[PDB]
Amino acid sequence: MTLAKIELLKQLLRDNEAKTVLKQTTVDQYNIIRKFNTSRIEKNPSLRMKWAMCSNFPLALTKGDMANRIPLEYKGIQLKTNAEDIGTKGQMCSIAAVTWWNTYGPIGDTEGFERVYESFFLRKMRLDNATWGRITFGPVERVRKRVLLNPLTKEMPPDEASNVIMEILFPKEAGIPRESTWIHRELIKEKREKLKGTMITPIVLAYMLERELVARRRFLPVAGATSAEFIEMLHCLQGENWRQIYHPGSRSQSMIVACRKIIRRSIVASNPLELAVEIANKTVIDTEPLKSCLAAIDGGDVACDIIRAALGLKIRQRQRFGRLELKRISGRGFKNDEEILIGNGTIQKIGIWDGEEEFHVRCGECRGILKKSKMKLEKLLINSAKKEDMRDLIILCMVFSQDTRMFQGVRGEINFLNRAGQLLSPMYQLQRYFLNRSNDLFDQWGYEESPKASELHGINESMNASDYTLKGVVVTRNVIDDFSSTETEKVSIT
Amino acid sequence: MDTFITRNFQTTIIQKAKNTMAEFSEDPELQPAMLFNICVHLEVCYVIS
Amino acid sequence: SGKYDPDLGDFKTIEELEKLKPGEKANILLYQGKPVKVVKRKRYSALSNDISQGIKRQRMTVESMG
Amino acid sequence: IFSYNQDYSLSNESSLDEEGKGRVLSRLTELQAELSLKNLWQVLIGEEDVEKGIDFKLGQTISRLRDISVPAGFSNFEGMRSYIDNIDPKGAIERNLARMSPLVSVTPKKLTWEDLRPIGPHIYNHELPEVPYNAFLLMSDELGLANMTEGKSKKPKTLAKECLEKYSTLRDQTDPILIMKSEKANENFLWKLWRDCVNTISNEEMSNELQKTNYAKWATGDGLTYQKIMKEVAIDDETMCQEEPKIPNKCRVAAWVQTEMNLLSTLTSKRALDLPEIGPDVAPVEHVGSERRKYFVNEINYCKASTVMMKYVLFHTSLLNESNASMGKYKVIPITNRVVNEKGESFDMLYGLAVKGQSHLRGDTDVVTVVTFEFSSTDPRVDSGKWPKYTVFRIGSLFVSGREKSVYLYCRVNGTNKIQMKWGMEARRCLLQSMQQMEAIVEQESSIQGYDMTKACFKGDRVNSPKTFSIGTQEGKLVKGSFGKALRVIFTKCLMHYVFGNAQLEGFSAESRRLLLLIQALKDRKGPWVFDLEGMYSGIEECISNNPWVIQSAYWFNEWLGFEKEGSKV
Amino acid sequence: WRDCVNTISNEEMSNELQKTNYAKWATGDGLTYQKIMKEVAIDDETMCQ
Amino acid sequence: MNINPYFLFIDVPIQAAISTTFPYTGVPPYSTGTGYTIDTVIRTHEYSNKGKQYISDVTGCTMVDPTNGPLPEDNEPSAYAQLDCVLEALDRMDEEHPGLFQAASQNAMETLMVTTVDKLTQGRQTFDWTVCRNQPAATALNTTITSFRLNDLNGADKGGLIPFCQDIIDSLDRPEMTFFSVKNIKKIKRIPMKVKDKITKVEYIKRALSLNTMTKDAERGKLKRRAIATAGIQIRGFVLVVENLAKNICENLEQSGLPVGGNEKKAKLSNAVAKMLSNCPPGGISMTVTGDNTKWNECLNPRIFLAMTERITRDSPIWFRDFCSIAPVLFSNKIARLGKGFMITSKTKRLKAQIPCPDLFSIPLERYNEETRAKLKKLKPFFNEEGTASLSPGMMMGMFNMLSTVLGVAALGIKNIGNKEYLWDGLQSSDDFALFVNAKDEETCMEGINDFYRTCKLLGINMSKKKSYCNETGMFEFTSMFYRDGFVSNFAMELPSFGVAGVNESADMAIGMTIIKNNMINNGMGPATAQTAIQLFIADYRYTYKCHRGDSKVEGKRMKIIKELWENTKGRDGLLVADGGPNIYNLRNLHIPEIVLKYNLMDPEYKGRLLHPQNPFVGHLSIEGIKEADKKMDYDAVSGTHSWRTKRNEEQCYAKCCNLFEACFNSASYRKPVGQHSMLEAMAHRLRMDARLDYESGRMSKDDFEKAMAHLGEIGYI
Amino acid sequence: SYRKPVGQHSMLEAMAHRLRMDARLDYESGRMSKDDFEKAMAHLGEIGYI
Repeated sequence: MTLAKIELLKQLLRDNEAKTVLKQTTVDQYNIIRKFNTSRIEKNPSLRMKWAMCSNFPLALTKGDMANRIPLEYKGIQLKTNAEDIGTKGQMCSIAAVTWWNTYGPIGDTEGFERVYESFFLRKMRLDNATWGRITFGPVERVRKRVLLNPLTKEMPPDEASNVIMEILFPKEAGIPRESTWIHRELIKEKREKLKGTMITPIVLAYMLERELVARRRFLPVAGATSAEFIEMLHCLQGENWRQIYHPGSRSQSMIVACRKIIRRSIVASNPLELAVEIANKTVIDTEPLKSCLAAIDGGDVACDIIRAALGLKIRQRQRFGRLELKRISGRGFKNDEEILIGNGTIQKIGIWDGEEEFHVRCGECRGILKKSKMKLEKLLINSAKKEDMRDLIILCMVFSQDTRMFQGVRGEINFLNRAGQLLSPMYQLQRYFLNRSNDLFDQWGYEESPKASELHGINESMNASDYTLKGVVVTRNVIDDFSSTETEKVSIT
Repeated sequence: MDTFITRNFQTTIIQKAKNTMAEFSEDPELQPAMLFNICVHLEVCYVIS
Repeated sequence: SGKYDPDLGDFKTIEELEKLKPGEKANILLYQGKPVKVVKRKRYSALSNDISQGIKRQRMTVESMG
Repeated sequence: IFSYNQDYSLSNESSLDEEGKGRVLSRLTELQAELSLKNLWQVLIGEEDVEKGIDFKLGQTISRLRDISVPAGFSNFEGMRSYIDNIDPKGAIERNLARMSPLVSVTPKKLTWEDLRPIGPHIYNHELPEVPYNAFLLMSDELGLANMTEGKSKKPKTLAKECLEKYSTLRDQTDPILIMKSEKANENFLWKLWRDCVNTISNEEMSNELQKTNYAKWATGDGLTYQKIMKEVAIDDETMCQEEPKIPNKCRVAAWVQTEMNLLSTLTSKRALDLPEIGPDVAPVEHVGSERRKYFVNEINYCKASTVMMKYVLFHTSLLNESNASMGKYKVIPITNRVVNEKGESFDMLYGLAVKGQSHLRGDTDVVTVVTFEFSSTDPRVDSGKWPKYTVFRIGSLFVSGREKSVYLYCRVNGTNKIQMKWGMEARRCLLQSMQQMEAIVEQESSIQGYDMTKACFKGDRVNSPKTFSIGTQEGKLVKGSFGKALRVIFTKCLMHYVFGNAQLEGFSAESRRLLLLIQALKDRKGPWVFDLEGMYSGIEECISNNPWVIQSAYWFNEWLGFEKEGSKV
Repeated sequence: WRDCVNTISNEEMSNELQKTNYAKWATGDGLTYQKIMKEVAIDDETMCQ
Repeated sequence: MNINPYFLFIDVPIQAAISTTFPYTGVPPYSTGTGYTIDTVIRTHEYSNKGKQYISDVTGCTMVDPTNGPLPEDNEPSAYAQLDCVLEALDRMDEEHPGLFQAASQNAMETLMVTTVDKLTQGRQTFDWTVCRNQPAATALNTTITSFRLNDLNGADKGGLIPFCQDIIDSLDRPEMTFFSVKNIKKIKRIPMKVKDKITKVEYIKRALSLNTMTKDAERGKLKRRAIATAGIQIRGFVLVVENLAKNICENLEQSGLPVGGNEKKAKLSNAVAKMLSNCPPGGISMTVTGDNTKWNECLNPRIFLAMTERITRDSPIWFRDFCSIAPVLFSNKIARLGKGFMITSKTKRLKAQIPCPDLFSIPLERYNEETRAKLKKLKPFFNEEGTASLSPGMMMGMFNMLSTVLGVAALGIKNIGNKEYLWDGLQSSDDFALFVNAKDEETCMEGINDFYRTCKLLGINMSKKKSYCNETGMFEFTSMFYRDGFVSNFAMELPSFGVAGVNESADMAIGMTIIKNNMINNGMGPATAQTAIQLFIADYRYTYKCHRGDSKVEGKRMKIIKELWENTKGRDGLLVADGGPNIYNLRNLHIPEIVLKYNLMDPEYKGRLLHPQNPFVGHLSIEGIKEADKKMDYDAVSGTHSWRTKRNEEQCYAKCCNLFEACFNSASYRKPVGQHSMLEAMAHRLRMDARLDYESGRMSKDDFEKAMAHLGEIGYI
Repeated sequence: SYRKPVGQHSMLEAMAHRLRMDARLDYESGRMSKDDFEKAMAHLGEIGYI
């Protein structure tokens, strides 16, 4: 075939156009050359397929020695023809030959399918061993979330995925391995050993590996579990007015702890960034540096986001204040320094936001919309998710809003530090004070009549779904979906 | 280009290059190629040493 | 290290590449073609470690001068 | 000094070992390769050109075009650029509004029930002609030449041959009795063409192509076409004018549409709609789905609309197959269907024949002519306004059980295209449209009380009465209807939305949805306001011209709006 | 078991599990049949002892 | 008793049964488009006839400028947009967002400096001036690249889109323009050849500015036909860059419905309505205006878009500002081609003839129909001698979707006029806007609605007073999605998607099942509906590929072989629905390809035969579509005999060069190759190495080696 | 946890006493100004337990 390759090359070069294009376009430009196809795409695939299936020989067979296994006409039925072709330069055939091949003909090897299509058989295994339960026909509350459609063996960014695929199934053309093969050496060797002994076309394996590695994420309405295993069956599990019980047939906590430890270690020293990145890229979790699960999940705890910023990775640009994730909707707040007396009687000089603003606010499982003016909280809409999460959301939004009532509600003292022993800004000191003593600003905040309406219903200081709610707070019996346009905008690291 | 710089270079080298550019009053954003060149220079120097 | 350097004649495969002792020079093809000359490594490298140590030395120098 | 092309210059060769130079060169080559993959390599400019920046300057013609393409009041794009970069508007919108005439406004008027009036009053007027039957095939008049068969599936030609063989009197009928020749078609042409059809079907040879090939050419009117000339002669000649557009006729409410709507939505002992099996259901959810599916098919399968839909789908599938296989030869196509009775006997039904013309067409919008001959038991003289497009005979009579009834042949020339031809085989989706909504309905009920109600809504149980909708009316008295009957009504509505579908139907539905949503808002006391009501009404009523389904939809809309008006008192 | 040991090794006085997920899904506590009104069962034909 | 389907709405809300109202099961309307194009030109110039009328001295075509024109004094559509008001809206948007304009412009510039010319190959059919027709984007780009080579124009070989746009702008100044045209020479046979043709500067400018027209036949829910315009390759780069910039800007804007699609849009809709309900004052009313804009592109002047581009890039490099301002300039001086012309016939002689557009006025107008008579009597002033209409004002549908959406969002975001006691905010997306106005009573709500309508009229936006209405918040419709009391019914319109995908058996099946499961997830398709959809799809799939159950007595060519296979193999539960096997798919396993699903149930001989490592029915070049099914939809299939492809329905140069390169470097077909050297030398080196390795392994004979090396030396690489 | 004057006290009386003490503490610590103090006692005077 290499001789056929050289003969075809010589014949192609005999024309001057081939000589001038080949000697002109560099290897990089080849992509452009490939994309100059006719693009005479069929206007209606259904009609085309219908017509073709009725034709004598619609199948376009590639020239080869396979045809000799089957006669051009078997049992008085025409199968294949020896007429030349112009579109593909091969032969023509009919589905009759395909059915005969499925009936008789050469018998192939069954080994390759045990491991090559591992993801599909794992899907089948998770389906078969799953345990079903009852069906709840009552209404189901669903939230729109960014979910991973399918489980991944090891989530990696697209470029690393492509490089790994090439390093696996393309032994040649592997110049200068980057700082990605050492991270995924175990995956490289495992997939290499598994796929060895096959004869499938390499492109099929490459696409299957891309599916098995590159992540696929989408906005979906979900209620309950969110792991890819449950998302696979979301079409059956969920339902607008029906729900089903399903149980399909870790590293996260460890990475959270490691990132927190790195942050605490680096902060106490001077120039924390270099020390933190040194420890982060010098760390490992049982087979791999920390850039193997940090790069896997989207965002995460604030410590992980800070470490990813210190390292090279993309982090969602949501504003983290304590535990609150804030997304601005409108308005511009002018941060101006001001001297304000605290409820304890002391006077603090801190930055206050002049002007009106609104933020989508998230905390754990609680979502809401907050609208605040300078030195005052104006409105807050929430959904009933969890008592702990709701209390955290209320208190944190209270502290963030810098409402004068929150300042006047202080009763103890603010001189706290961190595990590293540092004095924080008054905002975070107040955050810690109020979270430690939740029943401090709640009592003196003041109460507001219940939100008289079809669905809007109040919540009391104890987080129970009780009327006579807090001033401003409102709980709507609907679904609040927020945090759109996750641009991952450019963010600097000090 | 800045995305490539962030991906292929450590944050430390990027910080050093940005500091060097600031010393010369040159904006890293307006001359991303120069920032990449400075980052490569720092990286090769560290690799040599 | 280096360019084509035809002194070695034709190129050699990975299997024949391994036969060369450490420190030799070989003529290989990089990516889709791009003939080059390579040298077998005698160690395993870690660019992150090198950069971190360089930064540590730099800041040690800065502190000592300060 | 190191270069990206794997070469270097060293003042002293002993300063760096082999490993150091190799590693630096490897890093440089990796950077170069990554840049090339990201296409930044060419854009990248070294330590001598990085002080220049990108160069992209506008030529002369483009600069002039930019200069003359500036808003009014400017004389050069530099002027506009400076104006935009410097001038600051601080209330220009209010300044413009403060002077704009007060004769422009949305004209906000609150909408009440009285404002809503019947749409398309011209249908009521009796001076206009009754709407004709323009659908492709007969729906409530099809006469099924039914032959019991063991179950073997055979070619349509052989099936039609056998069906005619059973009925020798109709097969060998050769002296027609013209009941009515509509306006233009020729009785001789149609009768001779039908006789050739019967002879071809009953011929011993398996070929199903017309043996004349010349009489049909004039029977179908293929030769009655203009001959195209070149533009020059048309310019020179004075009598070569432009045909005036042919607008659709403005008709009135017919009566056959209502009767067909009623009849196609009734159970019949005959069932044709069959569906392929699916895998075993192991999850509870799919068990519930299977129960619902069974309860639905037990209802839809026996309605005549399902049989009509299957007949349409089969006819269009066969038409597409014949057109693709045969391009430039006239063909004979039986209008075949398969019907299983409750006892499991798989009757094959022949509903007529059709001559297909020459379908040699490269494009899809190109028209192909087909003439349909249809068996029927309805004498058109009972209502001649329904059949102004049909030339019919009286080809005999038959006994179904001892009650003799006549048998006529409705002959009509028509034309289709590959688009409608494909949509014929996609008309099955009506079934889906019938289930989805009902599914939702049932699900809503399930939301109320916990258990599953699909047996309760359909047949009822000891705790809940069977679900009943409002389906019809009589003497001004609205009547309820079972869940199955409502499902049948929805399925027939979808089938009619298909069969009588064209531009008018789309323009009517997509524009009367405005009034539907306005009525829905009014029923919820949202106090909807409107800007130009007469505009919406005119938009809607400029679509009720000649489509029978559009006229009947307008009539039913007016009646239902009257009902809502009378019931709004509470 | 991991959740149980985590709860045992924590500091709160209570011995109450807080990760109810695996506890609920492990003992088959969600697979219990749902009781319906007797009338439906009488009407239903697939409900047999 | 007389049945009445409408009575269903007596016992059910309209939104719940909204799916049945739409006739999305019948034949969609289908079509000369010259009449519609002339009517569109007539309407576009009529709306702006009061502007400043001048004559372009670069092309000689009449131009009408409505910008800064007289303020409309009537409800009729107005394209007279005041520039100062547009800049005020842009400034308010900039103030309301932190440096969004700068970030968006910088990101657009960065992604532009990385974009390649070949990106222009995507999209739909494009106008080709070398033939003055509509050709596939790839072919049009290739032909223009080839033509440019003759007139000393280059940059396509240079790669990036910057040089291609630069030499495109240069081409407008060349005193001549040479290219290759198709010559259908008579020899009787009509043989097409390439003829080196030349055109002058004015002709080339007109060709580049011309906009080809076609009839929008695919429309489903509109009686009257609209004309869609396709532009040339010389505008594609600039339009693409401006559209990307506008997308970057509008993505952050919470008021923009685009480019997010699917459940994201529903989330945005519900979130916005909930926000407005929360923001209402005590006892005040938040009214929702369901709006459906009309003449959304026949009133938008490209000059306003030029101003918007300049203001958006307030702080950016001068070169980028000039580059991104070219598209508004090209659109502000565009020309419209005119269909294929009217047809005149005489019935006394059975004669007919289509009159090409250039000869529109070669005939006495007294021979056209009265309607076309008036159309031509009104189109005469702007008619070009070549047969094109000078259409400066307004835009054709589909070009600046993102930029027009950004202008609409700018109008929405003003949020107040005169500090009146109300506020407004809404959702806008490409000719569909839903507005919300909060006040203390209905009267103030409509005061605000009228103020917003007036403000829209100051930008060329003219909301349709006939297709729009107003009601209380909590019930409205946006882009055919209905919201009522928190219930957002995805209007069931994905019904025309259950037909076979027409790519091959296994792929069609996978696509169909994935479509069913996605519909279940998104549109609320009930389990019974999904089961029936599976049934109907399997029926159609079996019928279309002539493969029913082997047991069934149906006759067919492949059916006989299926019958044979039915008993020639014992395991009968492992056959595929393409091999007459029993259907096994249900709701629980729509996400699993059937080949893996039935792998256990197959027989060793059957799986060996079907899953052979080599199949003459499977080819490498057939793998292109294994990822995305043409919208690019991802589907999961399995390699096998049923993975075949249908027969086909400087071309060969590029095609065979790329094919040979792929066959040499098998890795090229998957990932972009990298290298700064000629393709020829890479292939030569690879082939030399491969020949040596083949010989050393004994796979090639010595004479074979010598022949190969002789050929390589002849090539000049050894 | 427990500030209820239990022992058959009318819940309204207990509320009146609790609010009186809360207002006293708020004023003493400075949470409320004299205007709010007097307003609260006015309302508490209107209650009947003050």
